[PDB]
Amino acid sequence: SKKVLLVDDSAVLRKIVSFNLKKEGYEVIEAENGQIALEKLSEFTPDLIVLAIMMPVMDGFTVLKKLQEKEEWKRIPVIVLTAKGGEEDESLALSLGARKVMRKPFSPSQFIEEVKHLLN
Amino acid sequence: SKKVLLVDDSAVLRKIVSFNLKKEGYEVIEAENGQIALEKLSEFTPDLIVLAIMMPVMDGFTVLKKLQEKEEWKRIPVIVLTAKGGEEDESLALSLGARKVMRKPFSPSQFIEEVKHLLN
Amino acid sequence: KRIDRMKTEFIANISAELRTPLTAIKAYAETIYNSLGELDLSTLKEFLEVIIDQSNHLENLLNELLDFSRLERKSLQINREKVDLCDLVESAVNAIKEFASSHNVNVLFESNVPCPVEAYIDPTRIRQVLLNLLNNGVKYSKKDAPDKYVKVILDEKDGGVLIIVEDNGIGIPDHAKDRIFEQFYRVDSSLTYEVPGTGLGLAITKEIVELHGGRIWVESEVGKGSRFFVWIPKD
Amino acid sequence: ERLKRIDRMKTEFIANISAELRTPLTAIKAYAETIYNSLGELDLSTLKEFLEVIIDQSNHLENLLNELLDFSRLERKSLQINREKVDLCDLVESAVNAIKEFASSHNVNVLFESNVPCPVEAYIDPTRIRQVLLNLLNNGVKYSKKDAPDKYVKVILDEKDGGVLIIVEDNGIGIPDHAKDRIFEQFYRVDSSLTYEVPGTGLGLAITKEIVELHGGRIWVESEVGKGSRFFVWIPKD
Ligand SMILES: Nc1ncnc2c1ncn2[C@@H]1O[C@H](COP(=O)(O)OP(=O)(O)O)[C@@H](O)[C@H]1O
Ligand SMILES: Nc1ncnc2c1ncn2[C@@H]1O[C@H](COP(=O)(O)OP(=O)(O)O)[C@@H](O)[C@H]1O
Repeated sequence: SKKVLLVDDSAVLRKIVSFNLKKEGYEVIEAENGQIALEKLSEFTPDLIVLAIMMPVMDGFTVLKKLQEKEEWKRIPVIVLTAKGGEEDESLALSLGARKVMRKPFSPSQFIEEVKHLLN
Repeated sequence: SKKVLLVDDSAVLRKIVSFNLKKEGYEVIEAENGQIALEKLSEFTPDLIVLAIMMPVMDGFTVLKKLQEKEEWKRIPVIVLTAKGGEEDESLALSLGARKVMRKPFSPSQFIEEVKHLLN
Repeated sequence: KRIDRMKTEFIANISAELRTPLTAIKAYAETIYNSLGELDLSTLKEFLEVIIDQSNHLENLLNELLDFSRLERKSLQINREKVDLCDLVESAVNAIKEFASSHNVNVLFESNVPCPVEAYIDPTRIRQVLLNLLNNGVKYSKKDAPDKYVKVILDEKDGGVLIIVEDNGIGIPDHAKDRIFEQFYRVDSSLTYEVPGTGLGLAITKEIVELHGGRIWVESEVGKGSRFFVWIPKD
Repeated sequence: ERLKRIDRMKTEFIANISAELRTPLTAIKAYAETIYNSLGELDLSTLKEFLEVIIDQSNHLENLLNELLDFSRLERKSLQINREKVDLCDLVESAVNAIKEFASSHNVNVLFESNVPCPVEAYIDPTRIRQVLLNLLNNGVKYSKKDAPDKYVKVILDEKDGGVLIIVEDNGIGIPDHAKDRIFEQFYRVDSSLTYEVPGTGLGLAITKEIVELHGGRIWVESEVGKGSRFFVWIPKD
């Protein structure tokens, strides 16, 4: 099955996003902050990364930047799922290599379309 | 067969309170504002009135005042269910003859306990 | 005075406006949780949709606060395109239909020119100006009248497009007309006490209009109604 | 000029309300929609769990709206204080329990010591002192170290200067010197790389200081960056 790395500091949010991904048959690996996410890339390569921005220890803008700095990691597609609503926040994330930026509060069924579109 | 007059300008709010009162076997008559509520006291005497404060046409403070000014109306117990949080708001409502003031957001099961207590 | 008194009023008003959808959220959620044996399937679903729709309204109110902070920071940018305003207005009209029905307000649209009315604007942002005007038309509508309406009128004037939002609501006193576009300003009267709001909508709308190179003004008479005029250059 | 006295802080304040409320709202909406669209794929156990999240996230959002309300009430001077004879010891334990889930979600241990035998009666408003203690305990969680195996917040009760002295101590991020003078001001939040993700409005400590002063007491702080902080709350016995 496709494998998703889900990166967010809210356990309540990881729970509901994971529920919806596993409804589609995906496997899900969770990380509580950006540094934990990059640690788990040493034990696998996901088909997709779902990334928040405002996390302790390492934020999602630093994650996106480090993803481009390593040959292995640079082509994993990333959807950014964030409360940062600015046009400027979205632009910065896309310029850092995010494939799509989705705002919070989000619709779980629109989120899942975008996940499927990127996986296929 | 206990009869409750439910007075609030929010259809959404009336719907949920009504659902909870009907789970107990009470009947419910609804009014969209204070004036309509006083008009419906022409056709029946409720065993209880659940009353909001901030309504157009006639507010709940004016309702409570007019309820004391008529012999037939003054003994019907009133629970005030309101978003007005202040201690001064509550004191005013109690001074105007309300039996109990409950804040919003509210617990439906706590609200039903207080309803039951006033009815018995 | 300046803003300080209005700031404290503003803070209390955020509390009040958000507390209403939150009350529905919490009561409906707790009811489902404690009444699972006592709900039929139509009712369960309806109660879930209330939660969802009330979350949506709360979300709109948060987006107002955000957009305002973004304007006080000149970060809010605009991206113009060629939009059929007839389509944009009809979409806005549809978006508010349910809110208007809950207050018994009829929502009308007339174009004084033939449609389409292509014009060079940011469609998201003008949709947002129209929704603030249409919402106020509902919020400040008469309290008990059988013929309450908000009408959008489209025309082409002075180079640009003129958009009028007309209502037969409560209207606005003379002294207040100058100030309604000010951040945090709200008319306080026995005809507005129950109506939720922050005083931010028209300050936001004025800033968006001005960013497009246009202006907005008002004509009102108390007890009759109000007309909000929005002039934006065509390009 | 002190135009931004409040003005730059006000804009910031507005943006911070939006952010802090957006978090619970995202959960409410995601969980409600998921239930709605998944009635067929939810077992009863999960249905109930997802409903409890909606209810708990609503409750957090309600707490944050009550902060905005209470701050406006203290500005208008309508907030009143009603004293009673309360066992502070028991009041602290109750606060500590109220914050256990939130502390646990950040791996923060919450402790209580009394330097005096107990009960420790004092003539104070129970609701209002609860709210002081919750704001200090919340801040000890929120501003706790990012990655440490021994994070704590500790409430210490003593009887000093013909009053009660409540200390809330943590081993969190600490507060720099320039910031120390200003943390009790309405809207003030330390902005650093160690606080960027932490939600808040800058009203908690302004509220707490006002409640404390209505009781005829005072609140002050001691801190060192990288070590932690101690908040001191002195309230007269009667
Ligand atoms: N169509 C209208 N009729 C009457 N009064 C209006 C209308 N639209 C706006 N107002 C007045 O202008 C004030 C500012 O409106 P706005 O900035 O949208 O804020 P809010 O709607 O939150 O109070 C309102 O409080 C109200 O007094
Ligand atoms: N225990 C603490 N450790 C470190 N910083 C603190 C602590 N408590 C408060 N602060 C700082 O004081 C500021 C003001 O706190 P408060 O008024 O509670 O508002 P908020 O918590 O919403 O920012 C916080 O933003 C933070 O910088």
